[PDB]
Amino acid sequence: FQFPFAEQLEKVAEQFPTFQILNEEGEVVNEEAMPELSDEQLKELMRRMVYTRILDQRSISLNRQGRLGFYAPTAGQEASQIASHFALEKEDFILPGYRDVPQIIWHGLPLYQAFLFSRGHFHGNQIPEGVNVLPPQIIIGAQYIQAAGVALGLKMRGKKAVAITYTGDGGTSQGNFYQGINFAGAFKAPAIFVVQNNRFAISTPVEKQTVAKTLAQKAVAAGIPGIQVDGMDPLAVYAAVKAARERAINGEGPTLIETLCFRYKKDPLVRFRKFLEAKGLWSEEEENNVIEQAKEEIKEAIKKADETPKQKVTDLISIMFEELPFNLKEQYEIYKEKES
Amino acid sequence: FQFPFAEQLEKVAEQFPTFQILNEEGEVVNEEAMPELSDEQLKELMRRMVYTRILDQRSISLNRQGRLGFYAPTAGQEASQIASHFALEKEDFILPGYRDVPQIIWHGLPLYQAFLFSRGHFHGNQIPEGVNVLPPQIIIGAQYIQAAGVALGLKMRGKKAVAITYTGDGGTSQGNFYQGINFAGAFKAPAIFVVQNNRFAISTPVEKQTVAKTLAQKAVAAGIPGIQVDGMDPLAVYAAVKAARERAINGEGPTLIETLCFRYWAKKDPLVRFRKFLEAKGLWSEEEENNVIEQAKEEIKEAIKKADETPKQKVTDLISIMFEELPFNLKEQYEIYKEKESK
Amino acid sequence: AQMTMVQAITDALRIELKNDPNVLIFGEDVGVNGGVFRATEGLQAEFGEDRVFDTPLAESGIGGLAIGLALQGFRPVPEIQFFGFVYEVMDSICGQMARIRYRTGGRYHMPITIRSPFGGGVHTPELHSDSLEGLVAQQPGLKVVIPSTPYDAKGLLISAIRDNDPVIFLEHLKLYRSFRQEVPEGEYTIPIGKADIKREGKDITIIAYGAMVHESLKAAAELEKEGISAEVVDLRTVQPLDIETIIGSVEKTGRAIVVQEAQRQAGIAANVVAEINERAILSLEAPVLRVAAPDTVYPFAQAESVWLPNFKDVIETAKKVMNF
Amino acid sequence: AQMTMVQAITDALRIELKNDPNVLIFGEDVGVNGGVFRATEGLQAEFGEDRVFDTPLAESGIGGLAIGLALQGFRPVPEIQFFGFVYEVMDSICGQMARIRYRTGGRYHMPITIRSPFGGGVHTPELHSDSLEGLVAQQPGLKVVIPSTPYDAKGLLISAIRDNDPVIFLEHLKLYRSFRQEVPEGEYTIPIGKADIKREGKDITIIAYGAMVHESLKAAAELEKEGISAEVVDLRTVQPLDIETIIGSVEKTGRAIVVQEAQRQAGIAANVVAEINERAILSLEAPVLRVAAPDTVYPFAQAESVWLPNFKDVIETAKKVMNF
Amino acid sequence: RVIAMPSVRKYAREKGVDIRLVQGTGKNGRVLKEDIDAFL
Ligand SMILES: Cc1ncc(C[n+]2csc(CCOP(=O)(O)OP(=O)(O)O)c2C)c(N)n1
Ligand SMILES: Cc1ncc(C[n+]2csc(CCOP(=O)(O)OP(=O)(O)O)c2C)c(N)n1
Ligand SMILES: [Mg+2]
Ligand SMILES: [Mg+2]
Repeated sequence: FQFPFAEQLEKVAEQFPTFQILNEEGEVVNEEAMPELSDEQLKELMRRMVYTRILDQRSISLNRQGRLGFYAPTAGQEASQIASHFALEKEDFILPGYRDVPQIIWHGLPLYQAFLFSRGHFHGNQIPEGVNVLPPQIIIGAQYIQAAGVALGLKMRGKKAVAITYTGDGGTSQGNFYQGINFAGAFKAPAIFVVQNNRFAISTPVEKQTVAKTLAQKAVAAGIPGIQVDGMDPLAVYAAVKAARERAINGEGPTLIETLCFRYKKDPLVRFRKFLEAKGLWSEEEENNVIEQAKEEIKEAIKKADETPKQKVTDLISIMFEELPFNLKEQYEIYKEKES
Repeated sequence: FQFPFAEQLEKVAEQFPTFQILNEEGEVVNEEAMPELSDEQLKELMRRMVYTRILDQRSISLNRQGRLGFYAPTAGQEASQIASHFALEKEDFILPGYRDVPQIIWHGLPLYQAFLFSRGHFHGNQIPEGVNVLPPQIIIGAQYIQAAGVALGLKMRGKKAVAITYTGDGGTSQGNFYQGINFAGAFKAPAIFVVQNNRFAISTPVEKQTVAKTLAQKAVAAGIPGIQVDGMDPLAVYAAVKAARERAINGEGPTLIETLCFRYWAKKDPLVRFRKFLEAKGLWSEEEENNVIEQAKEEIKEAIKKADETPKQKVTDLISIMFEELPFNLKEQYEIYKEKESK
Repeated sequence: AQMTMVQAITDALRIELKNDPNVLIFGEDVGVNGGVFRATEGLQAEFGEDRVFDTPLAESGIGGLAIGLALQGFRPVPEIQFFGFVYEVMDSICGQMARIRYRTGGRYHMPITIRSPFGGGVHTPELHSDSLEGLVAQQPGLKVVIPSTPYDAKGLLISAIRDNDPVIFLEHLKLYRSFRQEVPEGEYTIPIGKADIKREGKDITIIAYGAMVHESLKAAAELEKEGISAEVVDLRTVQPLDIETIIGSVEKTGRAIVVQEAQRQAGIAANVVAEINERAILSLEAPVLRVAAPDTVYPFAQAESVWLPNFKDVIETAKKVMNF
Repeated sequence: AQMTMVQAITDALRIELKNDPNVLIFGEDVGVNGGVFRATEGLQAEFGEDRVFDTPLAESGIGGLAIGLALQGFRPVPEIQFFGFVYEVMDSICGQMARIRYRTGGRYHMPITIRSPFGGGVHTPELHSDSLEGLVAQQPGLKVVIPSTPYDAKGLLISAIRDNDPVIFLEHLKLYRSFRQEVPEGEYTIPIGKADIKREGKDITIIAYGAMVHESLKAAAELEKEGISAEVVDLRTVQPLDIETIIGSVEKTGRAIVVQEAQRQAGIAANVVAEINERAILSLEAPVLRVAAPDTVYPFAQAESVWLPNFKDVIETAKKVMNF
Repeated sequence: RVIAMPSVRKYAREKGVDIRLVQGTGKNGRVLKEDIDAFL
């Protein structure tokens, strides 16, 4: 006798095939799964992805010049980041990781505040009211357990919104990634869990993280569904997050979505441009317009960041508690005198 | 456009059906999967299970009388605890949870040291050399990541041996449960992970832990084999652990085994079905049962006396076991308590 | 009503559930079971499974659940089954909830109270009785509260739950039902950051918290017979410390000792001693000494009585100070 | 040879790998990559993937791995990428490895050395720079070591590795490559729990560790221009304290300050003050004062220069003590 | 209400000197050690 272990592995693999709608040539390889989007929605998605590419180029530049601080590059991930944000509504709450600044910009965080985050200023994290996002999460996996609680809180108040959160391929090794999806699954909470898989965590291959042949199957441990998507495909990424959003509002619980991407022919811009051009929906001048719009907006935002007054120690003390403890009262005074 | 979500959950869960060789009546319902055990091995497994039942009854009683401290009952889990151990070799290293005292007793921990553990005495945790176990682990899930490291240790030394560890249905909810199996998978390490599911964690049903239909399927997150077994069935438990061991020692990585159990339905008892299976084979009798029972009671009474005769702990004892060589603060405190003891 | 501490806690918790629809209570086995020590008994029956609920067995998850819920308007009161299990929950409490107000420039906040039993003298298993207040007290943006009597316990808990920033409310197991005391019915509050004198004296200040307050009062009584009048300050809150009350007393008496159950290298006693040295050395007749457990891991259960600090160590140390 | 601190650490790690076949180095990105800070640069290439290897992204798992490896007779030297990430792995360091010798009554032991970078002054992102030595110093069965020089780093690390109980070796980021110093080639050890005088003085004792040592040496040179002679004590090991060296210094000078980068409610300064109060209060001309960061979360990067304690804070508090 | 460092209060006590009686020459009235000697 032998347990059918190899069969088991094969059987589970068959449940997680890569979802794709557009190939690298911008041709539709899956009509049945094509999402319903107006010609203007299709053009907006391309505007935002082109905008994001330029934002990445400018941010890299600005960091090298010393004009920005911490910056995690996003070029190549536009479909995964932008097309996934596109499937959301304003009611939806985003819990970003450190690299997921674009999603929260498009959700309504002003650009200059995103730059003040990068530089390390408290004001960059002073999110506007009505904008349902947290500052980027530097502790890997912490956003996953927090998203379970947001989702639960959404379900409790009866709201028709989801919590959505993002992590990388490396983050799937954390204990909190597992707890996030298992708490949400246990509570049938409305959460979308995105894992952006670019195959390396710093220097570490995904093969060193896990012997699991897809990350999406990690959903099985929670009892919830997973989808592995071509993360270089804006339509496949859109359709997956939209299906997960529907599933979640319909009280069916969370979904785990693994996007397979590459950060810098497979370029999401490449295949989407061809998709749109075949339909007379995109032109060089429309694209060159977004590029200019971006550069102008980035320049303005950088200046608005530059005119933000410096932080004082008293400011830092003031934001610790609503009512300050004796020690921080004492220290406010010491630093107020210092600052005078 | 629906994604086939409903189908996915079903098809995956379908990969984890309950493995069973003995039904409640002692009838072989799966003869192909039948493990090769001699007549004497079958008796020995039964002797151990009977003895462990007695140990639970006497330990509950002694605990009530205040002659034991911490005690986590085991009755009903004899197949899961004892049959799984039976599949092991002395080279194998056991990382038990707070409830997995019988496994370490059968691996070679003297019974009076098991009792000193229960009372709260350091000598109870002074594992004899060559008995490859750790004291029972109080932090639910900690044993899982430690086992991944033990197994990697064994692999790096090229030892044909495994690490095995046990947790409950509740403990599958911990981050470290997941990290242990995923690390063992990533390093292809000789580890066997056992999950003992009796449906309750104190007052919390499994259904409040996870919406996963099996706990065995959690293996999928690590990309390693998972097996769900009737944990009231000594032969299924043995067969699954033996198969996990052989895969491991032959260098193919870890396995997760979920055992379905129930703690004290009287029909389900692992002793009931195993007694019938062995009696219908003429390998078990009432005399043999009562010889084991009386032996257990004698040994337990001797163990409890030996525990009673262990000298009481002093603070100086607790200080001296902190480090090989004492840091300055503890040198100071050792002198203070030496004087206090002096007296 | 004459109450035990556990009853005063349960009463605090009913009063806040009734007063505040946003108050939630969750943790392992806190719902239908009514809590491993009955502290949430009757609460789910009265208030519903949607206000008082069980969670999966995962402390880190519980912490993150409380954060999410608090981002969504609720005022979470989770429970960590024993404080020895805080190790797995440290990021969510210290790395996250303590930091959200600061981190968001006041845009979000964390009106969370974490309830956790701890403490020795009842022969609990490993990592159940560990005194870990010293760790949380080192984290900016948390307050840490440790009641010693039923009366304190109830007022401090209502305050703690009203507080719009994270509070760690630590409940000593030995103190849960060790003594009965008249605690008011209805609502009242005690301010967080305020100690009180439990016995007035003039020869020596004894500063204490947790189970060590009783040990200190019991020592004060044996010291009176020797003509030593000891003043007993129960810290109540160990972060922030009530500097005025502590300093006033040492200024009055000119002699002090600090008493804690935790190992000498742990707890908050060194903080107290440093504060006194800094703010009142001109009043000091003698070094401020500390009563504390030995610097070992928490004792194997049978060694508890020889290891834990008690009234006799307090007496011996106070006398050491008097005879300096 | 003239070495930076990172080179002396690499040199210590190289020496231990050659000397002891049981030594193993592992962590996030320490193998092929040679480390986020090149601390393990060249080590895998010289010694193999079986001695120096990478791990999945999980702090908790690394600790557990180190424990199991130690149970199998290896001498693990794991790395945690930044110490702000310790919250994840508190159970295994504090709840497990520090307790195993005691827990098993000496049957098993944990010859483990945890290397972790920490510290500010380089504008790192969130939870990279926090000083969390105060947390691990409160755990019985740990020893905690923090070098400030190339020469100390090598001798202390060799000592840390050969120690048969767990040692946390905290490596300040600002000090990795900040300056060079003559460091003997080959092996030497420095005792754990042993301070030294980095500058002899007669008027005030300045006790420091980590990056605050250089700040105290800088303050001391400014004070000497005004005829104030400071004795700079580098603690080197923050647990346990070198009581003999600290008290001896204070008895000579009669005045003392304790300097740390950590927030005032954190770090280990309160312990040092308390120890001084206890053993040498009769020598004190003035109270023992502390230089420490404000009690806020570690600052947003741009705010580091105004928030972090520097040599000017040391100069100011030293004078406060001279003029008491 | 007298103010005096521990070494002084102790120097006083062992030499039978009541500090409340001794006039202090140190800052803000502080009783210094050579004031105990001056009283003596
Ligand atoms: C808990 C924790 N451990 C380690 C780090 C350091 N770290 C920052 S980015 C990174 C790589 C993460 O890789 P991945 O999850 O794949 O996301 P990616 O950066 O590729 O987008 C690591 C280990 C951290 N921020 N948090
Ligand atoms: C990390 C941790 N959390 C909580 C506890 C307290 N506790 C002890 S047993 C228990 C129930 C565990 O149930 P399960 O995992 O199913 O195992 P079982 O006891 O039923 O065999 C809990 C919550 C603990 N010891 N450790
Ligand atoms: Mg990656
Ligand atoms: Mg169970």
